[PDB]
Order: sequence, then structure tokens, then C-alpha cells
Amino acid sequence: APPLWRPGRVLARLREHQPGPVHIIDPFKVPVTEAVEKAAELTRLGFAAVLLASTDYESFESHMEPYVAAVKAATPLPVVLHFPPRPGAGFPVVRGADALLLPALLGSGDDYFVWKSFLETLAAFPGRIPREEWPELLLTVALTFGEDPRTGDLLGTVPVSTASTEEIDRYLHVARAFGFHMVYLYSRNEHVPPEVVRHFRKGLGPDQVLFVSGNVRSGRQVTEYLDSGADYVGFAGALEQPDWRSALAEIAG
Amino acid sequence: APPLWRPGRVLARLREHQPGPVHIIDPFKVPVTEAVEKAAELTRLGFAAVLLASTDYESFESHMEPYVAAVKAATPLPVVLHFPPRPGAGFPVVRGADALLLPALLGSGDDYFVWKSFLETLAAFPGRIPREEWPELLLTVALTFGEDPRTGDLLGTVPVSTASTEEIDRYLHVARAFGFHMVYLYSRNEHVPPEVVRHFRKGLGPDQVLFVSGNVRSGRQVTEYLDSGADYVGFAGALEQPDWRSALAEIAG
Ligand SMILES: CC(C)=CCC/C(C)=C/CC/C(C)=C\CO[C@H](COP(=O)(O)O)C(=O)O
Ligand SMILES: CC(C)=CCC/C(C)=C/CC/C(C)=C\CO[C@H](COP(=O)(O)O)C(=O)O
Ligand SMILES: [Mg+2]
Repeated sequence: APPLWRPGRVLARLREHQPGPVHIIDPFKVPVTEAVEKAAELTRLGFAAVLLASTDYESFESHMEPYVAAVKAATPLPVVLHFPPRPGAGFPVVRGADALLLPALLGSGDDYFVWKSFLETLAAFPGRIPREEWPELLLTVALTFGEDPRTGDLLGTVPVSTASTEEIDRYLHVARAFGFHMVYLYSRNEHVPPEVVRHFRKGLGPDQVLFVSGNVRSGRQVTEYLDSGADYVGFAGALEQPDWRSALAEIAG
Repeated sequence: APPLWRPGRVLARLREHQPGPVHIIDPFKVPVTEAVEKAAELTRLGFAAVLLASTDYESFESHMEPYVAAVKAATPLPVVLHFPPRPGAGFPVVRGADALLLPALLGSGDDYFVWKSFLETLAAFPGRIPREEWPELLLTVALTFGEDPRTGDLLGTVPVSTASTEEIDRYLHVARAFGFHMVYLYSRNEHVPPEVVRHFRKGLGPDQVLFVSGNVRSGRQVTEYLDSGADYVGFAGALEQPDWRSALAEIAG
């Protein structure tokens, strides 16, 4: 029996590594040869992990098993997957990934995305992957900020109110009582407010990891979120262009 | 495939059946011959289901498989199991049961009893039992009232505070958002307040089942709780004596 939903190597690394930026490679958009090039640079920069994530995906297993293997051959850093679940299957998984981030979308109006996806995933476990070879699971409270009809239509999310702390405080109480490992604050079309990142940092337990992402395109923004209490600041889109090496150097500067 | 965590036949019955008392047989205390006699009387009284439940258990499978079978042979009422989980094993289960009530102890200071027991149980599914023979799972918010060091020591529960409605309002937001099937309000040493039963009834969705139990020993108490909004009023101890037939007649009428 490997850790599974219990803390393991990846969560320990995220809890103990220096806070900093984390690049997120969308494997369904970025060709694998480019992911491999990027992976070598991420290794040199000392990021905590390499996240592979996308809102959309198809033929997950055939694409991702070798995509994860190619990335892992290019970096010693843990490779962590982050994708939404789908009713009838649960969260997608491939052997070789070091961990899966499992988002409980507490702001969703659909109880499957709030948490029943977790039940479907674990029911199906271990499935086709040998027990001992399964990735670790990082149980995460996932929250969305700002108008976002795309995530709303797919996962039932409603933007978290920042008009007061009423809603956010309910999510903090759940995050603590339920022993979630991480909280992920994301904005597809806007920016998670730094003041909200601070409120979460103040309200979470010392060992709960705080990730913030969405429209981060500069090193200044990374610093501001880290100064606000984020443990990690994710960014994908800034590097989905030809001049990614320059952008990556600036963001990591 | 089995409904498992999705609504099935037992939850449909509990949602639609006329509200009323439900006798709970402790299978580790009550001899199977007595449970079968009782089962025949519960059938004559039109109760919604037969619950088999205990705070304590050992050698669960070898004891319960035949016990459940003997009870199922004596009544057409669904047989529902309700027992606490144990780390390393999850909730106990045997084939033949129509359903397992899965208590998420939202007031526990131990996240395993708050809900990780669910993850361990589903990971272990299907285990030693064919998928098609598995019981249905009734996802339940379980709350404790009054001083109760026994449950506190075993499961980490803290009595719900009714000095304001803040704590129960948080549990109601979870029960609704998470799509729990039922709420179980229990008092080991006192009585759940009828006012609390009312507060839960008014705050739950119409399809969420509300069970109340603990020290119910009279028909008057059953009536008071039904009038307050409980869908079902559970009682075990009142029948754990020689003159149980008189006690049952009083409680049911
Ligand atoms: C809604 C939620 C938090 C979880 C459900 C699972 C889910 C939809 C996972 C996909 C990953 C995600 C949250 C957003 C996609 O891109 C951003 C980077 O944004 P940028 O290109 O602006 O840097 C990222 O990967 O973080
Ligand atoms: C703490 C909790 C709600 C769930 C965790 C699992 C758990 C401890 C399950 C066992 C069943 C239980 C909650 C209490 C035992 O007896 C009462 C009836 O009492 P009375 O003899 O006074 O009628 C009952 O079975 O309801
Ligand atoms: Mg399983």
C-alpha cells in the first residue's frame, strides 16, 4: 500500500521546499518535444515540481503515459497532474506521475465536482495500475475567482465572493477540519486578489500548502503573491509562445 | 455497476416512506434468534428499514454475514448497517446488507473520522465482495449532542454547541453543498434537542433524510421528534431487555 490519499513524498516536498513560482505545462496544447525542452530549464531554475494541467483532455491515457515519461526523463523534479474529473470515470490518471492534485471544487453547485468525484476515483482505484505504482493524491480545496463561464459551464463553479469574508471563511473551516493538503486559488479571466491570498494564509494550518494561479505573467506578480503568503505561484500561458525562454527568465528572475 | 455512492433503492425508500420510528438492533449484543423475532415484529409495524448498528465490533465479517442473512430471511425490510470506521480498514462491510450508512463526523477533531474514512473505504472497494453484491452507501452527516467522552475518545467528536446556530449552520451548508443523503443527529447520554431537529429540517433540502436517535424510550418522544421534522426516530436500548415487546408497542403507538 503506497500513500495514496495520505501524505507522501510529494506533499512533504511541497511543504518543505522554498516558496516560489511553478510552471504549468498544458500537455494537450504543448507538444511533447517543447515540454521536454522546458523541463530541462525548470530543473535548472529550482522549481519545486512540474505541473501538467489542462481544463480539457481526450484520450488521456494514451497521450499522458508517454508524455509524463518523456518529461520525467528530462527532469528529476516530481511531475504532478491537475485535471478536472468526469462523471463515470472520476479523475484521469496514468502510471508514472508522481502525484495527482485532486481539486474539491467547494464553490461548485454540482456535488459531483464539490467532492463526489473523489468517491468515484477511489472506488475505481486501483484499476489498471498496480497499487504500488499509483501516484500520491494531494487533496486540494479548489476555488475560482472572477467571472468565468467556461469553468462554470463545465464544473458548475460560481466565483467566490470577495465582498466579505463570509464565504471564504466557510471554505477555510472546511479546509482545516477536513485536513485538506492544499488550497488552490485560481482565476481564469482576472487575478486572484493578493488580499484574499493573505486571508487564506492567515487562516490555514502551517502544513497546508497554498497555490495561486491565473494570468501571472511577470516576476513582479510572483513576488507580490509570495509576499501575500502563497507557497507557490503557478503560470502556464506566459510560456505558450515562441519567446518562452525570455519570459521564463523574467518570471523566475 | 452497483449504485454504491449514488442514490439507489434504499435511499429512494427512505426518502419516500412515511416518517416514523426505526428500531436499531445491536448485533453484537442481541442474539441472532432474538433479532429474528424482533425483525418479524418490525415488519408487522411497517417500519422503513431494520438498522444493525453498534459503536463496538470485532470479527465483523464472520459474525455479520450470517447475522445479516438470518435477519434478511425474516423480513422484507431493507437491512442497513451503521458502524464506525477503523483506520487501515475503513467501514466494515458484508455481503447481503442492503446498504451501509456512512457517517461523516463533521464535528470530529480527527480528519479521518470527518471524512477520510470514506476515501479508505472506497479505495478498498470492491475487495472480498463481488461489485454486483455490494450494498448501497448512504452518505450521511453524523453529529453528536451532549457530553460523550466515549465517542470523543473513539472518534474524536466534540459535542455540537447549541449556544448559537453558528456551528450547525456550517454543517447545514456542507450537507447541502456536498449533496449528503442524510443527516444523523445522535445523543449517547442526553437527548438531541427538538429545536435542533427543527433547525435541521428547515435548512435541509427536501430530498435529504433526517434521522434522530439516542435515549428514545417512549412514544411521546417519537411523536415530538416527528413533529419537529425528523423523518426517522431511531431506538435501540429501549428493546434491549426481556420485556421488549411491551416497550416496542408503546414506542410505536
Ligand atoms: C478550477 C480548478 C482550480 C480546478 C479544477 C481542475 C482544472 C480545471 C484544472 C486545470 C488547471 C487550472 C486550474 C487552470 C488552467 O490554467 C492555469 C494556469 O493559468 P495561466 O495560463 O493563466 O497561467 C493552471 O493550470 O493553474
Ligand atoms: C456517532 C455517530 C452518529 C456515528 C458514528 C458511527 C457509530 C458510533 C455508529 C453506532 C450507532 C450509534 C450512532 C449509536 C449507538 O446507539 C444509537 C441508539 O441509541 P439508544 O440505545 O439510546 O436508542 C443508534 O444506533 O443510533
Ligand atoms: Mg477501489
